[PDB]
Amino acid sequence: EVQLVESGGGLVKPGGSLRLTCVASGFTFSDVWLNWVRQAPGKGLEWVGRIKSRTDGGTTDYAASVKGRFTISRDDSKNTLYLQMNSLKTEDTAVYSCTTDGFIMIRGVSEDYYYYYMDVWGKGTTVTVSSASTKGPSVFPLAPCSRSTSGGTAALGCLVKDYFPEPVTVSWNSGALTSGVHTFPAVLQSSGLYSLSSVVTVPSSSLGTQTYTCNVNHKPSNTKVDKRVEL
Amino acid sequence: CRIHIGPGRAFYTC
Amino acid sequence: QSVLTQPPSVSAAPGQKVTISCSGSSSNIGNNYVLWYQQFPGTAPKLLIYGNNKRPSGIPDRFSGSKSGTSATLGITGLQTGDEADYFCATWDSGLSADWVFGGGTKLTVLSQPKAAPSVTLFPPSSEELQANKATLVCLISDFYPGAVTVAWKADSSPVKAGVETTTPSKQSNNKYAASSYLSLTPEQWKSHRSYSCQVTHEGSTVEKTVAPTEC
Repeated sequence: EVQLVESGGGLVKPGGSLRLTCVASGFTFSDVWLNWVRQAPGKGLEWVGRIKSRTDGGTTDYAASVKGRFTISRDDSKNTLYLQMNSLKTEDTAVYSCTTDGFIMIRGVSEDYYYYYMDVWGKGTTVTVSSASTKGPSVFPLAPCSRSTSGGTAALGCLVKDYFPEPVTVSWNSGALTSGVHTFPAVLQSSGLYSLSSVVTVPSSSLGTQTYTCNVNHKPSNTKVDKRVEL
Repeated sequence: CRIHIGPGRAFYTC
Repeated sequence: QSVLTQPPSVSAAPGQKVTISCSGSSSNIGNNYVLWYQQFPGTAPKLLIYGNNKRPSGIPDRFSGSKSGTSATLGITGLQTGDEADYFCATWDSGLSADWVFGGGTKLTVLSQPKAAPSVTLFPPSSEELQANKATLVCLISDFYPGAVTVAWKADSSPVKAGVETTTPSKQSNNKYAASSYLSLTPEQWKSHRSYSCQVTHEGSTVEKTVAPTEC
């Protein structure tokens, strides 16, 4: 395999520390500069820092956002790159990936040109920084403000609120109801707790013909909730 | 000589 | 707040052409060189353009690049269904730390069905949640194509931006898209105003729903 594989991600409290590792296979690791990058939920990629090759001095550069808190090092004998993270902040929550710099060479008559780019990319490891304790969700019914229109369609659902950590799973009518069902990704509230919604769209005439129950499962807290929703 | 186009690299080396 | 700014999405039909722009500052794009990458879901980024306008091995000439001032552009002609992916630009900063910097990415949709406007349902806070001394407005958005929307909230007639979270669109079963947005309020704020609105903009057309405490 020609690859980079990160490990070490997990949940840590603010102020805490965590070390990530990145193991290279299939190429000459000692010849390349390496980067750490990260991507926070709903955000774009941010470079964290680099370490150069031994031949280029082995020095490290860091993004201003992590300077003085994060340290990158490498062990060429083990084909391994490290990111030591200290004084972690909630805003450090992200998927962390390692990459190599590669280059395209263009020969000229008197000078050769080297264009660098991020070449080999790891799949990433998830780091979550939160002070939150495990907590099961509250479940609230979602029903519309006014009566559904005759001949039209109706939407109803469940708001699954204030749980930690991820994930929860939601089914409807014990999994028998799947048509017209969508369960949305979670959002993270100011509180440090997550929320998501799940809905089903049905014919207005279907209302009154059967019951609609959302089944919420939050394994991390060993909580299951069944909530009927009435229109 | 070599010209290096990328971050952190010495621009020209000989 | 990505360092380089790209449009969230672009679309065209098979055989047609598109451009994807990348906007930065003199400290990045202005004085340095731009790369473009292609990325499919669950795959690694693939280099398409380097040095502003050069193509690496194996990249066909229907991909091209230009740089102008503090902006750069990726051009793709003869669109294929297989080109549907995220495209992002990169360069580096001119400071001594020389950060690599990135665009936020652009979702390219290669149109394979008619554009479809979103269905929007705005749910008010439930009596149960109000009894728990909280209040959440839930704007659910579904069956839109291509998969990009923007969401704006209003209390009465005024914009409200605080207490808003919105999810990135996800594919449904019929290959159309859904998204959700939330407005967090105190029970007091909810009772105060005469209405709240969720406005969803898709492909230049806005769909709006409103709820009123004195109607639910």
